[PDB]
Amino acid sequence: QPEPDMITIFIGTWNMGNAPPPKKITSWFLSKGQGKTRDDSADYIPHDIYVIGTQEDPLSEKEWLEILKHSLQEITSVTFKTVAIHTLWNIRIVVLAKPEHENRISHICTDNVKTGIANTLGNKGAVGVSFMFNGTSLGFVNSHLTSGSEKKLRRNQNYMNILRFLALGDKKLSPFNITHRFTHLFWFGDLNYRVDLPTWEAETIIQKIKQQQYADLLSHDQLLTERREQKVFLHFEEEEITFAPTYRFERLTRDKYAYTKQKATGMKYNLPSWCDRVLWKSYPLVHVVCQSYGSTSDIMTSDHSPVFATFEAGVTSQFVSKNGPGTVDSQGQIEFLRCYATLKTKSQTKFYLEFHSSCLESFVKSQEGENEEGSEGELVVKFGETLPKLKPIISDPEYLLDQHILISIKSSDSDESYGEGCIALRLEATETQLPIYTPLTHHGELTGHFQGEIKLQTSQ
Ligand SMILES: O=C(Cc1ccc(Cl)cc1)Nc1ncccn1
Repeated sequence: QPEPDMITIFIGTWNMGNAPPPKKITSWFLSKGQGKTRDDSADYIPHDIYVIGTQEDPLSEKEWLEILKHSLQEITSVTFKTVAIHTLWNIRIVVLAKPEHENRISHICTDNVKTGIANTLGNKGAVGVSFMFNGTSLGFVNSHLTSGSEKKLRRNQNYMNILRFLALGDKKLSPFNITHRFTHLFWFGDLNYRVDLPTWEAETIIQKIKQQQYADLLSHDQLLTERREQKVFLHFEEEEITFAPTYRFERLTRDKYAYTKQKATGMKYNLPSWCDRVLWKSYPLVHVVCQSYGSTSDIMTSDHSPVFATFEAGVTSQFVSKNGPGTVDSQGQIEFLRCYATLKTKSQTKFYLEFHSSCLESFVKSQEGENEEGSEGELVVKFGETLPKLKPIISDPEYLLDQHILISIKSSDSDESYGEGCIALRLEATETQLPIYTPLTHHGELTGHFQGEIKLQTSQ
């Protein structure tokens, strides 16, 4: 039975509004309703992995697991295995996988982050799950960010705290946050970004939604505008939104948006908004294709509609050779020519590089680079031809060309990372000098970039 080179992943996000679900929720797992929906011809085909994020979830873990498993069994006639479940307050993540994947899944991690301080600590934050699927690392984050149209900057802060402090994936990757630890990272939830239009336009917005004319609403969506201005979710992707705003509905119908200020809303307006979202970030040149992104029409117990997204994702096998793992394969090497880092820092410490990859026995520290003054004020750290030669555990190009090198540039004075990035070994040629490039981030903010040339030697 051969190992897969692709899997499908279902991502769900639903703010349940503290109400139990209706008896049937299969439309969610089938990607049926509005938006980019799944073909009917696929309905009996199980996804490999289902990741369910809920917010304002009133159910016990046991109660929700029974509903989810019984739902999937009705659709697929498959009894899914529970990979992980983690709950912070009323924010929950469940990962389910086909039984054939049980002995492909390992290194399961869960964590949570509580956002805010005092007043604003006690119900918002994030839960997450990571694991290895054969040779591929997968991370999943369900966040419930700060509410309210006027609090976009609080949401951006919540985002930075979650990606700094959520402790998932390989702890040996110590310079790297969750935005660099995984081959594929999915981040979803009630992100709570709103359509930033005047209150007086509520009925006009509703009109536009009834016409299925979303363009003038999406151009004011705070998440799209904050992402375009590089304020949040830098280097994440989102599929085009082609479904109606998923908040705020009158319960037990979808015919009415309930936007007016009420004591129950703290006298705040809730103009129709795309609160409920799915984004992802995959390592460079790894296959990832969104095959659905939409909302259900028939699940009406909450003031939010459920959102679904599905993906084709590239995966690799757990490779063994005569040599690695447990030794190097002298027929493999990775060389770096004409390399330099450009950093936004006002500091003047010496800097060195760390190279981290599961194709290495352990991470590799470089010598210090040579600082020059850049012509526009920036710091340029020159490595030239001085970077060490990396010795992969396996030389077979079927393995090595699928790998990635994580780079941290660190202060010699403090050993703190000033920037993190990632280089793909999926090159156009071997034994050939080729340009490489990554942006550098720290705490998920842009801090610089790393560029130079690579020369990769494989067994072929
Ligand atoms: O339970 C797991 C991890 C796992 C892996 C795959 C899946 Cl589909 C579900 C769970 N390991 C384990 N095994 C025996 C005793 C204790 N822990």
